[PDB]
Amino acid sequence: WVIMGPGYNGEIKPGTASNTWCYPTNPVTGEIPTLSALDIPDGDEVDVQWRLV
Amino acid sequence: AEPVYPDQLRLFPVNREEAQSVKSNIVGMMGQWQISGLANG
Repeated sequence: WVIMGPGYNGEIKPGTASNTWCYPTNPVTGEIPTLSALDIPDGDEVDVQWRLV
Repeated sequence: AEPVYPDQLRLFPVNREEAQSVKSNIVGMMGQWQISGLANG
């Protein structure tokens, strides 16, 4: 199977080629990392918001 | 970063964000066409 580019409307048909798309043998996970929490000094709701922004 | 109370200010340390947080009070306490520095240029 081969895949054709624009102008061929992306048609996928049987064929042959030496340039092959290939997902690397060991791909990686693209998850968003999780960081440690940020500590705000104690106060009332508005003081905490002011310190945050 | 830290709250600033205008009654504690002294024209002899002051961040740009701190100066912008309390702006009208600082402007009112200085003379017209007066220029004074804050910090870091």
